[PDB]
Amino acid sequence: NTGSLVLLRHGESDWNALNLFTGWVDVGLTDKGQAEAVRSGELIAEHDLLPDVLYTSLLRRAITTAHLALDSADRLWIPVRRSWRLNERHYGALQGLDKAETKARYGEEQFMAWRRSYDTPPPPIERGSQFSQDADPRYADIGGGPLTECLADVVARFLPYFTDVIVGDLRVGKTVLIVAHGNSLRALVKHLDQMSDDEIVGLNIPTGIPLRYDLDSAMRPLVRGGTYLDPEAAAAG
Amino acid sequence: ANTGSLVLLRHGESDWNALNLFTGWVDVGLTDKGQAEAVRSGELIAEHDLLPDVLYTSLLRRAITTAHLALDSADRLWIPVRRSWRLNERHYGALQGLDKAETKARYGEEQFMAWRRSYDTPPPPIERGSQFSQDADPRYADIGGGPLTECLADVVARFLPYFTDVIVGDLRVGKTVLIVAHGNSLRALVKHLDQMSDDEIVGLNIPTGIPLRYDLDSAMRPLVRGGTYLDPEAAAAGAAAVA
Amino acid sequence: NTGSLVLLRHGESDWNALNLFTGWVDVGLTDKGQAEAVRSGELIAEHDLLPDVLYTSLLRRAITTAHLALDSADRLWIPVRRSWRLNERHYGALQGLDKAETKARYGEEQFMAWRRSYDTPPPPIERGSQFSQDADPRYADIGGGPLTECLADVVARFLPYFTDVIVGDLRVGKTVLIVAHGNSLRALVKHLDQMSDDEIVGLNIPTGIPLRYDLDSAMRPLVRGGTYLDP
Amino acid sequence: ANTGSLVLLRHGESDWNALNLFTGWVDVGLTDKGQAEAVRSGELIAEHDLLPDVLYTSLLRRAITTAHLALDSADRLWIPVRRSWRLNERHYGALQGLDKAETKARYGEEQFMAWRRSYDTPPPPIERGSQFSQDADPRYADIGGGPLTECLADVVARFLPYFTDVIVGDLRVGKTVLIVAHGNSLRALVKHLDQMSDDEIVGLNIPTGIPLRYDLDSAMRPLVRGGTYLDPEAAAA
Repeated sequence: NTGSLVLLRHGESDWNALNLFTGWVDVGLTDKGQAEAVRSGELIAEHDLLPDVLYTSLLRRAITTAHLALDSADRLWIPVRRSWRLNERHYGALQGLDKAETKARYGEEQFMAWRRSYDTPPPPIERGSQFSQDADPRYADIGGGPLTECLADVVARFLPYFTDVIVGDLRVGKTVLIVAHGNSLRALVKHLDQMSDDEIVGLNIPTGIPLRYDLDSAMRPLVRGGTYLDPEAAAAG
Repeated sequence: ANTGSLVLLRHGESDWNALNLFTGWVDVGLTDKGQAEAVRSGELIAEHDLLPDVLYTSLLRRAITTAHLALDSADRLWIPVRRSWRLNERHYGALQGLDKAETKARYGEEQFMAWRRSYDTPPPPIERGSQFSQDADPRYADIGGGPLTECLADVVARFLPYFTDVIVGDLRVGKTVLIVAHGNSLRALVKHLDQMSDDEIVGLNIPTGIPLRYDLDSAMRPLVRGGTYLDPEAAAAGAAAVA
Repeated sequence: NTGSLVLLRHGESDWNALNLFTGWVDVGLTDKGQAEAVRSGELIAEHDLLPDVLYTSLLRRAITTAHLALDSADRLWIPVRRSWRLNERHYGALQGLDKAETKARYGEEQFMAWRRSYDTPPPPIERGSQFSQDADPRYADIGGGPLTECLADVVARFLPYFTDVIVGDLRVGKTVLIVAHGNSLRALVKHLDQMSDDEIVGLNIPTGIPLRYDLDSAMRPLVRGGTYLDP
Repeated sequence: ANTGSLVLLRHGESDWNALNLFTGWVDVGLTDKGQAEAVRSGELIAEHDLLPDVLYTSLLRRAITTAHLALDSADRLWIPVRRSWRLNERHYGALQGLDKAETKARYGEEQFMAWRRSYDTPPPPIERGSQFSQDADPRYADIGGGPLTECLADVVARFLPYFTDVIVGDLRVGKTVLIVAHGNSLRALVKHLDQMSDDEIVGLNIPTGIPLRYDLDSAMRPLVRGGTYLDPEAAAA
């Protein structure tokens, strides 16, 4: 068997609650976000999808979600690997700004572009500014990381991790759990279902509902778009 | 590189500590108070700028969650982690799941203290397949389901290969290593670091919640015999508090 | 402090002897190529630079070079990791061709652009052809791999391996040996010395002579262009 | 077809084998005869459709070079490799660097035989810092220089941890594993797999340069006790 691949997007963070652009800013989960993660773990267990290995980003809202999920699934003991390549998109100079206030100041057109352009990133964040990560030691091996990203950049930096590290696990039949972010999971779905640049821009992935991919020998999905474990909950839009 | 700092951390109160039951490999959770201890452990590591570069744990949720909580308060959640059965608590054999007092009453003082601490005599073997046995748990599949009981000598034998072949090389290249584990496995490590006698380690008590820093030389010999607790006062009192 | 980085480009292959474009074709070293690897090892040992870890490509001419070098340096026992990201540039449909046939097939203008461009790859090789690698199981996790590459493509797929794996070793003080290929090492030098797209394409890297890069905390060369270990 | 195949290979003639010297951890190389054995072993592997997915060796060049030549012939040079002292030949203590005559001279005939086939009695410890001692070799730093002598019981004891915690996991996910090592370390492994007595394993011969195949069940139990050589006709010679 090619192993099952389970994707999970973390739930509500503190900055989600404040309605701020977060990006690589390392904020925590709200109480609700923590409760969602626990249920995530129940769903996984309820559908007989116990992971053999866990992949996360370097961001605590994904790492804690993963912890809580595995705790509820009774699989805390399994191996885990973490990579910046699973991080959320870097939001550049938007990091720390209010979304509502931003939409107003620049309008819906610039807003939507910033949020949803595939090829065009926001302005670069200022090095060593309050909400920049360029001085964080976790990014020293990449020279502090990018100053901004668009989804096309996420795709480019995510995919090497997937092919070089995770695919190997699936190939030998392991069930893989990936806990990460809207943009990095959108990047992976774009690759798995071989989606176009404009098709991927309309893709929404809901929080806290595990998404199961059943792959073939070629790492090709058996079911395009995968299968959510709670379709009606997924279905909130 | 100059040799990395080694940090040892014993988890706090579990649900079975609270019910006074022998635990061993039974995979019980933490009490609210054991969780609070772990958060505090993290603060101490940070206030003493001992930020870890890598984490090692057992396969037991009370250590794993202790680790998560400490790294979160130390803001080092993102570091790599490795887990191994070789860091597990001593297996308590047929004592797993039984009340310590009730067991003391029935078997006697001397037998009770021999089981808990006798360096070379383990408790009686657990029944394969029984309610508090781990022998059929997949996580121990590659070791044939594991031992049915253990003495400290047993823990020392199965713990050290992991220390020398995995953790030491981290220390050698200068990484700050955090090990979050259990009473007997950490006592097994301390026995080895400080080259303690069988007789001496039986008396050693390691307090919960308080990180212990070892400063090692190039040959992995401690520069401070017995290491240094980040809260030496608490340490002395936790060393008492035990059980 | 930061570890030393030692770079080694393998010596003569069987196809170099016939002047054939090789790319990912997995051809072996000539006997001269082998002897050059042995000497490479002697030079490393002669300069007291004993590696703590080895990185190679998936191609036998580098793998064997590394084996012979480490043998002669008496550091055979060290950990080794291999990656397609360290492979030679894929030469697309030129793989297996000599110049003549290539200028014949593709004209002199493209022969030139394909030789000196940074951003123009050769034509894609045909899938399942005799000198294609798309069916090799070693490339299964990347869907068989690319069917052609320009230097820019090599830079793009090389650097993730360098930052995410090799720089970590360097940061904790290890001496790192990389045994690879003209263009993969060219890509690395581009990064280390921050060279321009225009300047990198004709950068020369001699075979069989180790190249030592002393770096600072910031992974920046103390010496621009490194130091060749040689008489 | 889920539990992977195990392929064991004992290197051929070393330069000290030619001088009839006790070698142990002394890191001598392969004779011309020895290399040819290696190359032929690789052809045998390929001829039997046994492509390795991963390679395990000792830290001793006679093994590592054997592995390289074998994989070269099988055209699997590119596969991942892991090396460990736990696959090393038995340490021969004070006998390292001695011939039979000089051994019988300073130690006597009575224990020469003892140290020959006693499961449990190691030769004398070698002098630390002496000419054929490895105690100061940096590759054994993490284990304090290593033991100063071994008996086969010792070898069994330090081998098995590596088998259960590293190699079995590969087998479990279906990989074909190639182990290239030495007489006493492969003996340790076969004693385990076929549950050989202490006294049984003393007279077990493993021929040099003939790959030994073990097919295993989920319990890591051989399907065929003793396994299957790839050149049966040559089993002893």
